[PDB]
Amino acid sequence: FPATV
Amino acid sequence: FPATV
Amino acid sequence: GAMGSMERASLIQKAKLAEQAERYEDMAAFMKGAVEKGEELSCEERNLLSVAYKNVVGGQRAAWRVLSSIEQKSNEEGSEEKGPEVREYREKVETELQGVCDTVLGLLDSHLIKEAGDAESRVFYLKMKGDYYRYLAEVATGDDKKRIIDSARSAYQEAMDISKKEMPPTNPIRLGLALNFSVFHYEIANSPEEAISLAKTTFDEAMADLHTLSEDSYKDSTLIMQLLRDNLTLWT
Amino acid sequence: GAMGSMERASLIQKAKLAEQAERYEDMAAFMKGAVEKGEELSCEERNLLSVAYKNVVGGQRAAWRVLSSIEQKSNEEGSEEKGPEVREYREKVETELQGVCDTVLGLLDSHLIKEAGDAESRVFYLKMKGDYYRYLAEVATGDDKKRIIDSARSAYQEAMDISKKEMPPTNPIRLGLALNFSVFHYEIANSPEEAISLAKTTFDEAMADLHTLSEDSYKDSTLIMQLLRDNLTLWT
Ligand SMILES: N=C(N)c1cc(-c2cccc(NC(=O)[C@]3(Oc4ccc(Cl)cc4)CC[C@@H](N)CC3)c2)cs1
Ligand SMILES: N=C(N)c1cc(-c2cccc(NC(=O)[C@]3(Oc4ccc(Cl)cc4)CC[C@@H](N)CC3)c2)cs1
Repeated sequence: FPATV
Repeated sequence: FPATV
Repeated sequence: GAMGSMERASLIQKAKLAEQAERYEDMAAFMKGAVEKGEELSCEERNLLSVAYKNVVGGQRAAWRVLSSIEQKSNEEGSEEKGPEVREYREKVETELQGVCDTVLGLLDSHLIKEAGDAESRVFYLKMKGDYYRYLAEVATGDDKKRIIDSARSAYQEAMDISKKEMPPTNPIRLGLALNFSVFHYEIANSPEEAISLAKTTFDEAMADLHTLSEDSYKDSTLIMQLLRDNLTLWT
Repeated sequence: GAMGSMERASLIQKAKLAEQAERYEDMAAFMKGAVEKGEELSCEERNLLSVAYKNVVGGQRAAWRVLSSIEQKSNEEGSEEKGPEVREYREKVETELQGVCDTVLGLLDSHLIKEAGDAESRVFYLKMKGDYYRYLAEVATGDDKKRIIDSARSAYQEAMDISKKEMPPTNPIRLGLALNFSVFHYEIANSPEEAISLAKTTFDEAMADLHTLSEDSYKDSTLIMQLLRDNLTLWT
């Protein structure tokens, strides 16, 4: 999964 | 801490 | 509100304790109680709120993905019927996830966003609003899925418009908003080219503004820039 | 019982799903529902029950330790009074922990232990009974602390007596019981010499019986023997 903050 | 199972 | 009898300051103190204890459900409950005192949130308090619910919903999302994976396999050609249990339990986790999202969206709508006038608070809350509609979108399958997606898009877009007018390109809130809106494009809106364009443009505009920053601000900005690059590497 | 309307087999299925999703509170609730159907538990089912509650109470214990540490520091000479919040929140976590322990002990008393006639089930349940009284002992400070300790000791002792009569020295339940009773001696009963003696004697008797085992049974037994050695290395 891609990075999110 | 010591090991327990 | 079961936190209605506790002092605001005690709720914030206990949220920090809950964080140290990795008790994020408690942390979220304490911060919900603090929000419901009705006062605006400071920068630290906004981040306590976001950290708590991000951890709670993050675990729910991970569980939902595991269960959805098992469910799809049980529906392949050749699988042995196992009955309704996988669907039921996936639905249970999904409903709890939707509840948490609705709770957060409710706090933002009553009344955090409407009282948020400074860019750092308003962009932060609108990013959250996009994020929690995005999590709802991840599990949506019905007559409402397009509207949920458009609610996420609209919140992110308002946050983006404010951030480009009111914050420098290295502002970590601006960067994190762009990171997440880019993921929305890639994973929710079926717009990988928009996702890639946004991540790349955000990264390049930030790079050109790093020279203005202190060492500590540089560390904060370059951390999120590295996440943008990580996603770009994943996608190209 | 909120699980009263669900099929026993569906509860067991969902416990396994909850495990795959790392949803151990759900797992424990499903297995409590299964126990409350009133039937004896199979070997697999007993381990689902123990895995679930061990994970739940393990997290509570870790949180309690963090909070107790913070609380003791706030009470050192020179600390700035922070009010009742650390104590209150430690008490909250402690009460939830005691509730989980009481729930498990209740399941064992109604009526798992009294129906358990085979050594593998009876020793397993009495070990659990010792374990959950031990967790209660870890947080106990009042008129009851000695009695809680003696309840743990008594359960472990009955389990030990059965295991020495009815199981080989390499049986993993026998080994895990001895491991945990040894930790009880060291950490709860202030009997480090008994702890060390028990771990060493258990290890040596197991070593001498490994020659009787298949490759798969050997792997199971030597894993727990390594935990005994790990503790002995910690303590000497
Ligand atoms: N956990 C706590 N007690 C507190 C945290 C904070 C606090 C205050 C300002 C910024 C931050 N940044 C972050 O959390 C991280 O960056 C963000 C987060 C949110 C946004 Cl929109 C943008 C960037 C640091 C880097 C991590 N890879 C991702 C999270 C934390 C105050 S208190
Ligand atoms: N998680 C599940 N779905 C299931 C687990 C089991 C199952 C059945 C028999 C033994 C085990 N052993 C264990 O768990 C471990 O050893 C034990 C556990 C309990 C006791 Cl008293 C003794 C030894 C393996 C080694 C680990 N370091 C500690 C746990 C698991 C069936 S189903």
